[PDB]
Amino acid sequence: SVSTQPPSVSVAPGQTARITCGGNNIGSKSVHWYRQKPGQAPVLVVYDNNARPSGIPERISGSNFANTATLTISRVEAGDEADYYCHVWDSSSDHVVFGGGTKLTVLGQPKAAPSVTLFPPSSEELQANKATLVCLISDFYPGAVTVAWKADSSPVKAGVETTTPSKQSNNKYAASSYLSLTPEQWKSHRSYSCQVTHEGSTVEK
Amino acid sequence: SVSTQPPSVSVAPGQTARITCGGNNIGSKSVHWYRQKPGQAPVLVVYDNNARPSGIPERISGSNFANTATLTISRVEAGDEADYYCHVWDSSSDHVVFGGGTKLTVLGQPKAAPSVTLFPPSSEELQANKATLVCLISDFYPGAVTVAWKADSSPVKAGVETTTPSKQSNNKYAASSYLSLTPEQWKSHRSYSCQVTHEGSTVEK
Amino acid sequence: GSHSMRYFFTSVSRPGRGEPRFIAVGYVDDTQFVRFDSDAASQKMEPRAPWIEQEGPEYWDQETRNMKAHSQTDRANLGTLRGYYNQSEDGSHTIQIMYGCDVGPDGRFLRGYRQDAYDGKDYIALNEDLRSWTAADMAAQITKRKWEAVHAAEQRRVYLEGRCVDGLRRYLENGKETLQRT
Amino acid sequence: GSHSMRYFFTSVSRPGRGEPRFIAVGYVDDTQFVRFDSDAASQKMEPRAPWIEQEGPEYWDQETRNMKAHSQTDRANLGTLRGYYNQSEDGSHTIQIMYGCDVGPDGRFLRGYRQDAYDGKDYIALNEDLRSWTAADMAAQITKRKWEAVHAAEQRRVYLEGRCVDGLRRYLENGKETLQRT
Amino acid sequence: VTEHDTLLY
Amino acid sequence: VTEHDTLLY
Amino acid sequence: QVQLQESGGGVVQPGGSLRLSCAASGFNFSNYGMHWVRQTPGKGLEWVASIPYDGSHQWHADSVKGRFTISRDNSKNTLYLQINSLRPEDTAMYYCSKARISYLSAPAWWFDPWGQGTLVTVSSASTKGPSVFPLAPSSKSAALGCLVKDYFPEPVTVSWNSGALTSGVHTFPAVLQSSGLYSLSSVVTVPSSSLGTQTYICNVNHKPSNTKVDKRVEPK
Amino acid sequence: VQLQESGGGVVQPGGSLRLSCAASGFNFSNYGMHWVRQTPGKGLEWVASIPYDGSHQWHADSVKGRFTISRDNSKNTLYLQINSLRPEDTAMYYCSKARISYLSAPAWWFDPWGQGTLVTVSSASTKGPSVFPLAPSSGTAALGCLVKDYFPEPVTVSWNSGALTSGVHTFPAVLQSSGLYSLSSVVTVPSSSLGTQTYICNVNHKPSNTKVDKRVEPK
Amino acid sequence: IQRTPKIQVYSRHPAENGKSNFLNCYVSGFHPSDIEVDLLKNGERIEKVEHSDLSFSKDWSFYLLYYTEFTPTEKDEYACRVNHVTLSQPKIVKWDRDM
Repeated sequence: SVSTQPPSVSVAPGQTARITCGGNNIGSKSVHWYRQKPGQAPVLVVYDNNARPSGIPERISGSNFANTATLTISRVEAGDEADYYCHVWDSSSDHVVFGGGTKLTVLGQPKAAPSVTLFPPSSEELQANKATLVCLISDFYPGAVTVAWKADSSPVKAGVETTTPSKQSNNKYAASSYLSLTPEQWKSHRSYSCQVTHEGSTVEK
Repeated sequence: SVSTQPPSVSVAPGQTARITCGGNNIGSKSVHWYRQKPGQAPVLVVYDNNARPSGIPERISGSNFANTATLTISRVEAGDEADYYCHVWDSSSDHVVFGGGTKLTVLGQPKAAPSVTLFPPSSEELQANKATLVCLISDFYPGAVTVAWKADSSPVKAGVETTTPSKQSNNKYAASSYLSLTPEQWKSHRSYSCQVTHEGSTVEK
Repeated sequence: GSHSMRYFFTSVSRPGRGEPRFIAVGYVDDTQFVRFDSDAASQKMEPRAPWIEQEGPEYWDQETRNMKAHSQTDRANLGTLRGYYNQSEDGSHTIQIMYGCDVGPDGRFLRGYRQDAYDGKDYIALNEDLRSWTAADMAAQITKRKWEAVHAAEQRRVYLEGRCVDGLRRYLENGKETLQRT
Repeated sequence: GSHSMRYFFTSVSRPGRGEPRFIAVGYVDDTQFVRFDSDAASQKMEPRAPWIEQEGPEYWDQETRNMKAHSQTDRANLGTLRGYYNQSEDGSHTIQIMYGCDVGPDGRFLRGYRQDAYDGKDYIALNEDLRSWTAADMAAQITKRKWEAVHAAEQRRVYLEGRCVDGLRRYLENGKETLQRT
Repeated sequence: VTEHDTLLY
Repeated sequence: VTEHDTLLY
Repeated sequence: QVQLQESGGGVVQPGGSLRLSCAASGFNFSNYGMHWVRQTPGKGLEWVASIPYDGSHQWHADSVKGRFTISRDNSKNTLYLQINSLRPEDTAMYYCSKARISYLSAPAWWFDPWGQGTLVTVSSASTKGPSVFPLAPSSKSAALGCLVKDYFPEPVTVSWNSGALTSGVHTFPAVLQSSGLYSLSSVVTVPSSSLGTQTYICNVNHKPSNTKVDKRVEPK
Repeated sequence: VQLQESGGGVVQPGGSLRLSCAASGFNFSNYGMHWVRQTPGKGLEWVASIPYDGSHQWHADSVKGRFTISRDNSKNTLYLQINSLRPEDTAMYYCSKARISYLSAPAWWFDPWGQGTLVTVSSASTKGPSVFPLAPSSGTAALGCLVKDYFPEPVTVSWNSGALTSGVHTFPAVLQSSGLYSLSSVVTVPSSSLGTQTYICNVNHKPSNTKVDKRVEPK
Repeated sequence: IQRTPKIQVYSRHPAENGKSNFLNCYVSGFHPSDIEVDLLKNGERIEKVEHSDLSFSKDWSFYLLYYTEFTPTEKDEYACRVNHVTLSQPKIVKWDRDM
């Protein structure tokens, strides 16, 4: 019942993109694909492994064998930027199983690592019996980042909120991540660190 | 009578490319621009600094001020790969002055440094009273390389021949550079070196 | 009004010949577009309309195997029906299959079809429901109850509403000039 | 260098006869060690070398059923192929099977084999990669897609690398004098 | 588009 | 060792 | 011309009950199965429930079982999804889609087409003023801004020096903290030099609570 | 507007050559016409030009005295006369139409450009190629053949009579200053192919009816 | 069971002497599929003839169309011969200018 997709795929215009949908014995299931652009409903682009709907151009092709389904978009256009979900039916679960989704980015800009600016909890907020760490992430492309918090080389789970990236004026993406602490926990540890990952590489503060 | 262009410019697809045409008081001359793809004739793409002909798309814009004319291609396509020559008329020279040409590269591959294999003159050729150093350059992108020969940390001028790069099987580029020497000169110095530079970095053998 | 697509299969056993002869003829409305002749030197599904050969090798390689295998099946089906009817190998018999789908005025799905006939007489058929089979004679009941065992009512229903309607939809726009004339 | 083990089956249909005749001949290298003849009075796999009959009753009763049933299959197979080729029961046809495995100088696995032939003509055969089947004619393709559905590519591959390599290894050690002579 | 697979009687 | 089971055509 | 139209969604409070409806047109609705698939904003698709062409059975995903109940009215060509005991987790967009193949005894084959959907968001809602704290700049040869905590509803608007500063300004999206209250920050970069010379006042405006806050940011 | 060059080809140094550009699709009698050549692998280069009437004749310094450009207003053809051909004149010769009319001097941009004609001079005669083995480095090892001083183009290189293609890489030929071409062609293989496999490049130059099989070996 | 072929012989376009037309023989409603059809330029078998591919109608009865390029005159009379299992002797239907 677990089908896993890459988080995002970046491709140059006119090249050939490739989105995977891995799963145990997915080759024996009927895989379908939906493309969801921001603000719209999903659209079927490939059904039963390789078949294409009426309106879909032949550039987009399907695949499914052994344990790896593959969505292939040849000659990628700008209109191919969206999230892509695969669709199976787990017979032995009574659950229709979507993949995690893949944000396919057809870059018009080059690829830029993120600018991380970290703010400590303000003195005013500490005297309000709260503490909130503001980690600011800006000027990255494509728009897919992941934030990890380190309190003395140890991960931080709760108290973390993070926005979904959104387009700036210059069409790069940006998002924010907050870490709510108690003023004692901010004083308990000696330093806090914000880890932002973008295109495999990680930026910290 | 000297108007100078960069040798090659590589740009990501969909970005904004920019080719410069520097010259002493080129801002007061009327600059034109021509694009030449392999096997075809030159084509007017920008005339009188910035104006476009009928068929040319508006993405391509011109510029010329002070001491630098500039051709700008907004939203770069894959089909913009060609050589670009600027055009002035030297009033005080009776010579129309073309630039060296700029190979605008819209990369479909990533950028890979070339593989350099240097061969000494074979013993069989030595007994033919000839000596030819074969410097082999292959698997680079974009297709722009320069070859320099060093005979014991000293440059070598004549006797050098070098091919124009051409597309390989895998559509990377490749070229070869030969240094014809006499069998005596090959024995006179203790070491010879082939310097190939590609995209700012230099590799040797 | 509406549209349609039909594939017409015919497998005739040449007695004393190891493999029977096979002819497949595809029509969109009333304009043929594909051909697969067994005795042809091609061994490949040939185009027959001006708008179908723009479908690249993914299509000709597809359509060949799908009725190369459809011809193989009928090779064992003529031999299986030869055992159902207590008939001999000197006889020369025919198998005829017709399956297709009807789209509506708005690209919809309206009706599906699949009918089989052994020697011109009705054998097994598909009901409109696409969920029921009707066996004309007795030998079609050992094939009717054999097909409900593998849920063949569905896997034909999925081809009819899936690749058939999107094949017919794709052809009506690929040769939009040819197929809406008068 | 290398070694080998090969099993050789031959089934000929005696027309106007209840059941066909069967001859099974097993070899280690090129030194025969077992035989099962249908016309033999044994109805049991008989030894043919001096080193194979030290395998007790669990082996001879096993090998009997495994090719008693191999005869079972080929008897029902002659009737299947008789329906595939539009052929009559007056005809007498032959089926020949050879499957085996190759060990190396160090007990390794080198190559597996299985080939089927109906009337001396190649029928279906197992490639190098024990995953794909090769069908000589058409009638071997309705047997090809019937076998790819049940993963017969695997269950033949599992005998080759499972019991075959461990059978050949044990026999080359049982008759070390007989099987390494020159 | 012809059918992916077919059924035997 | 002969094969455990066999397949019919 | 298959058309699907969701409705009935909106903003509710936890514990309440909600009924979503999907109006269908462009096919014999009585012959096809229907599905509900929801999507939490910024996340993947998640299957909710599905119902065959007749309403015989009722398939539930485990994440919404017992609390949700799906039904259909074939005489009205309308699909319904009933949500009981709303929780913050039921906050998601709810798509309704029409199984391609007919008479499906189980929701196994692909879903074509999908409706645009309706949005269900639950919270302990009440209007609240935003707390504004100065995000002081670093002491290095630098950026500064404002932290606008725990307001509701959206949105706040931030300006600098009553709009006299636009260069270097960048406002970030608001998080929905676990309390149900939004939180926004907004910074402006300037020359490390000249911090002393210039005044820096972010002007947060939360019209929903009729709050205006002018907070000056300064180092140390 | 169409411009069509012709008259180029293969000439020998010292000779004289006449290029011609046929014009149609514009008032040829009212426009300036130009010749612009391009050395292979190099940039564009202006040769000579002539105003609408033929009054004057503008010459670049590299072809002055040797070249003379003319026009025939009655025949709608532009001519370029080459005297004392040299190897430096080896280039493609484009003809182009001054945009503006009645230009008394060739100052403004010229479009459109004809496809051009090719002028190449050499001490031409067919020659067999000398093949020398490029021995492997004493990981991965590389080796190949050096095909020196053949004429004309082309040579074709195969390895083991075509039985090896993987790792094989043939490079373009240089035109050395003598007028003879020179090509190398290599094949990389692991640093174990040298003690177990043979390696014979088979160069074939049909113009001289020469076939060479040279075995490559270390040291 | 068997059905005997109907034969219709006609030209592709209304025939006019000296202009290239096409001679059609359309056999339909027959069973089984084996049929032999020839076109005749004055009793001789016209060689450059192709046929359609075997399709069938509602009653499973097959139909084929054999056609040939021909330039009709007034003296040339063309015909179509169709032999079948249901036909003891080959039927011949000659091409009429007004049928």
